[PDB]
Amino acid sequence: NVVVKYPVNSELANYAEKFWKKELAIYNLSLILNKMTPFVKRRSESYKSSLSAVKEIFKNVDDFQNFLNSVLRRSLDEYRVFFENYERLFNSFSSKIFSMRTKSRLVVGLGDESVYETSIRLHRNYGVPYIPGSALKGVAKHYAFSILARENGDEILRIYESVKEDLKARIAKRDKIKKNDVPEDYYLTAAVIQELFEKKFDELGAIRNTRVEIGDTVISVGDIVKIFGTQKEEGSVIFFDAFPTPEQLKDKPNLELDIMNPHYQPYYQHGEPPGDWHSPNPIFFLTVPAGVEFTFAVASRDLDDLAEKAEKLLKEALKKFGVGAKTSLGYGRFDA
Amino acid sequence: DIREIEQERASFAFKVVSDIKDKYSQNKKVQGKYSSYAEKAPTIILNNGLGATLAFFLSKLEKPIDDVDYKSINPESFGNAENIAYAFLYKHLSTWLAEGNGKDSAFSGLTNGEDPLKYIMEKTAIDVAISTEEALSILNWIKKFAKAMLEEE
Amino acid sequence: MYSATFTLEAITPVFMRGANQSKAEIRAASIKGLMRWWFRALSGSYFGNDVEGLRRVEEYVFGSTKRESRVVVEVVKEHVEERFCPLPMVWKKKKGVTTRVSQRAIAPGSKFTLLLTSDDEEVLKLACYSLIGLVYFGGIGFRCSRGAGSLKISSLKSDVQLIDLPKNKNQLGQMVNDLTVEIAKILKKTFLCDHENKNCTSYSSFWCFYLFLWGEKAELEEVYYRSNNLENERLTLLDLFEKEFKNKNNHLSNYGYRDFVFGLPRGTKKDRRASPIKVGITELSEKYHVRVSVFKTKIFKPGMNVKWDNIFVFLENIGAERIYP
Amino acid sequence: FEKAVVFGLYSITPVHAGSGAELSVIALPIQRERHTGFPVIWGQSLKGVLRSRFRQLELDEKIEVESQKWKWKEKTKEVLKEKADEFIKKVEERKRDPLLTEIVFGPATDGASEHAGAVSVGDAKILLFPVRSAKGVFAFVTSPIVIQRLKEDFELVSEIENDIELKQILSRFKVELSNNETIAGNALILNGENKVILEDIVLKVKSDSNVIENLVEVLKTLFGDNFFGKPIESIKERIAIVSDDVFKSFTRFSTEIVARVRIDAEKGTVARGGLWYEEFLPSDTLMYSLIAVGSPKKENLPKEVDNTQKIVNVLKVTFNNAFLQIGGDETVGKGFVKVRAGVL
Amino acid sequence: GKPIESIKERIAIVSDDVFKSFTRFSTEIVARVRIDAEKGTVARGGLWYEEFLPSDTLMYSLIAVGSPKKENLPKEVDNTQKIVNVLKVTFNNAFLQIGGDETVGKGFVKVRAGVLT
Repeated sequence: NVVVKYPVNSELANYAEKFWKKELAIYNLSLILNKMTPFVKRRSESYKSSLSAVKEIFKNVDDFQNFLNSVLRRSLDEYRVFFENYERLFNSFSSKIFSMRTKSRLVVGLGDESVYETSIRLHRNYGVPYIPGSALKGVAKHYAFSILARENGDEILRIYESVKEDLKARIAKRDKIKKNDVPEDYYLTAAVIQELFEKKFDELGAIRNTRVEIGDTVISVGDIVKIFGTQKEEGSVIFFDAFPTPEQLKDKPNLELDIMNPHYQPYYQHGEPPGDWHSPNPIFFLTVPAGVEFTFAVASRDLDDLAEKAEKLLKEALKKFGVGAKTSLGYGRFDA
Repeated sequence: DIREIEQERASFAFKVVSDIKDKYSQNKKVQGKYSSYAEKAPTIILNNGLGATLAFFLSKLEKPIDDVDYKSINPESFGNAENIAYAFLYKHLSTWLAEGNGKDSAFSGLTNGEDPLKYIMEKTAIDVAISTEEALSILNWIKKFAKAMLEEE
Repeated sequence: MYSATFTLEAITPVFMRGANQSKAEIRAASIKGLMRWWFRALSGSYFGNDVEGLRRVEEYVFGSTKRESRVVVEVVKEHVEERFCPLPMVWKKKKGVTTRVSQRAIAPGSKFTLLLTSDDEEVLKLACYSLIGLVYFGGIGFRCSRGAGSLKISSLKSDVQLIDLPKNKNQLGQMVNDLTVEIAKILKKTFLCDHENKNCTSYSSFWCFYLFLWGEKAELEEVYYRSNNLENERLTLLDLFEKEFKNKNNHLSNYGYRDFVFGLPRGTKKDRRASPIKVGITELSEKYHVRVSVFKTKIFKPGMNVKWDNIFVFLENIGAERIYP
Repeated sequence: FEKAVVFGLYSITPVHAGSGAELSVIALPIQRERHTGFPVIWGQSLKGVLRSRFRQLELDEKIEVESQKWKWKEKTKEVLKEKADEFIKKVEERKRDPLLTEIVFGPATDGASEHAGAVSVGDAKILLFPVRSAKGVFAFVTSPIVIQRLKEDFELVSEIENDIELKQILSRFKVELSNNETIAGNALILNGENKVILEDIVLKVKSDSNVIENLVEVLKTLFGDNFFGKPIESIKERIAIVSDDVFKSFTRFSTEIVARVRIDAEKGTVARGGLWYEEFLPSDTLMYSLIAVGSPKKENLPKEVDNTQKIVNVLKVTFNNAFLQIGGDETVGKGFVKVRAGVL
Repeated sequence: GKPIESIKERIAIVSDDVFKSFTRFSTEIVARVRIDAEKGTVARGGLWYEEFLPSDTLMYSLIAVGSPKKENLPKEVDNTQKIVNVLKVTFNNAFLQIGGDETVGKGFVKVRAGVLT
């Protein structure tokens, strides 16, 4: 058997114990996940507070997922009225609203410092997954950077050899010596483009005439820098957060589990040789399953054409680049 | 004469950070891991509470709960660098919350009679909120001193 | 940002499970880790004991905790069909019957693509070569070492040129030396690391790699384990291979198949050592043959060593034909 | 100070009322009263957004005064024909604020010493603090200090409006709760137990129906029958009153702590020290602030804004059921509130 | 506006030096700013900070009133005692605005007069 201990104060310890055994209903997922952490103890003489460890206290993984979704499903009415209010907020500004479904799995906020050694962007009030608008703006900006680098790599390097040499020197100082390694590749092109868009925004006037193709329409560099704003000018497009539509929150689960099984972890960390040893230790992280529908909205402040251009570019970014964690493994991809 | 609690906070943080720097000067990994853990600890306390953070420190230490007396922990008796850093952080936090900067100092400690983990176990929420404020303040001081004088990674 | 599309198709059931053990599905992370292992093994011959250089080039290609991977792998379309198929070398403990155990797995066929993208042509070629070597010389998922999860490529659409598709056993065997030479040349040109340091690989690599062939079939329905009884006359290629493996006469050993010449979980010692022999199934010109891939290494596992001749004498006993080398 | 209007702020999205004058454990704190710690929005910050929003409506000719459009170009021309084009050029070059804004909020920084503004925007105090609960997902939490400060606010508007009838609405509230006690609706109390759980604590429930009903009626009078999108009766059972220090602990701990990073495309990870923490006011929080209106001190005022009453209705008709941005992080969808213009 | 016994429990007597430290440093300091409307950011050089007395601060004055110097005055304001009742009635429980930050809602203070025993 197993022993479960709670590091919370008295009284609330017993109440949380009752909550986890499904004796008493729980309506807020964030609260039960964060402030009522169970410290499940395995045959080892320790209390592991990991998601893998707390999975054990259930019958199986499916019971865990069903319990989490049931806790989420109780708050459906309050979340529905909140979503109605949020949609009303969208209609006030002349914003563009589009909806995309999770083509693959999505996980945002995997890196926040939690006791579980992993986390997930859950709303503080209703405990639902959502994508912060900062993440949307960042992924849109980085996809614009990547498209610019791929389309006009060497050209801007010729135009801006001074700052690219400065960046190469900076990399050389940080990375051992590497005095003149400086591979003039897409990585360095993206780096110098970001440096232009972050600290040398004034120099972008020369390249403002250039246009990059996104989707079907073309977008100027000056249009992009006006969209995302600089250190001296505020952005002209508002990036709202993304929330799942509450209609599907009752039929299909909005949350599910995923597995991390790092074999050869000592090889990666302590430098041990690879091979058929170093018994892997698996831990789990929560993530919204594929097919979950989300609602996105972007509102301009000067020109609505800027809003529609930002909407198209963000749609392309979510289609190709993706948002959230594991964007290099196909996670966080959307489709129409 | 009176002494402000901020002075005791700074003195304790400097003492512990200088102690870890001097004892493990050769161990770059220990210093880097301790700095990262000190910078990441306040967020964990805010998200999951002080008691959960204190227990999670002991979870990595492999020591069991309900036998948690900080005076009975030898933080150097752990082979792994991560275990060393976690033991140092837990010992510093518990020492601050139990004794402060000493009896003669201005801050004699909040709990003052037992381990702060037990304090959180069997005391009211106002006291644990006071302890959480104290822990956040001392953690900020320790994080500042570690980011200043301890080697990062 | 070059691209490479691979339209895979499993000739044998695939046991690839996510967090939920019962539910099985294609996982990009699992296959990416498998490609990492296959790149380490295939390029291990070019590195030998040069662990640090191999780690450096691996962190370059597949990223690390200080740099994002420049290769992005995503599964796009999955025409899967969940079904029930039995484990290769695991039988139930039923009283008297003791039949096989059939967990949920992806059905044979189920053509699903797998998309490769990278900003560098050389790194894309390296990733493609590692993935094609993994597909040809082994399977993916649970119990892959005992004939499960093997696939073959149904279509290919890539920009960077790759090795040609083998048409028979000779081409398949030559493909080993081919891929080794191409990866060696690419690594020497780009990374310019150590040039084939003379030392046997301490891990499973291509420094000492041998390819074996055994049996042939024409109908896929009579390939995987079908009969649940040894005495049955409808034993398939996998079933016949398992029956030959069970016969202690073929392999010369004190404990026979139960010794430590195979995967560690056999006997008192649990450990985590896998079977050096990687049993697989390959289809050549619409003819299916059992692939027996064996990786020879200097040390079996820290603490003990085993005699490798038991595997080779077993292969010679049941008439396994060594195509490579 | 003739008439006073109460403005209710309800945060649809987290609001970062920036302080920028201190450093804490979780960086980028919010502006709070020093001696109490309760999150407040100082009048200067709240006035700025109101003035800025007012400018756009006038410059785009969207302000409806007396159910009529306000053509500021002609209104300034009719009022100030002596320098109609001279003043227009000042506001064309953004050196001066338009005609209506200077009357209501005050003259632009260029013309500082011409006169004084007709509006005294008070500070926005915390009224309802959303706190997570086991049942009744989040409970609107209030403290005896808050309602006591609310009572003084009602005394101030009563003195300004010379209406004693509004000075006794909440005068029947006097509660002395211990730390472990609370006054909460049925939706928060656990079934079969006289206890409530508010995100970190188990509080015994103290039974007194009128206290919540009195407060519920006050908001109903203040902001009508629509509580920013839901009926008040639907939230009357979710309101909880906690002790003074319990409320202080909630506001100092339950505020949103958001981790943000900057990703450099050279490496693909977080840059060197490119991560920082930002503290936000939780969503679905209620903050109120009185908007005192005095006599407009500008010379030769139009007949439509001559008196305070004509100013008050224009303010109400233009800043009710509207959405504003408070604090920073405007472009990442933060700091958006729904404002309600209420009169006692 | 509140019972005095409700606030007696929160009254602390500290030494003179300790009280001096509270008066010097615990006063509110607010970093006001102005923003350029066109650029949307803080205007160049437009940043200034102020110091405020904290709310719920109790201060007492002392008004000394003599006989009205100006003659030809009505009987209801004859002596100082007549004058005192005018001030007491019109100022007891009244809200003023001392100092000037009125447009940003700063300076309001409750006033309660009253003669001694």
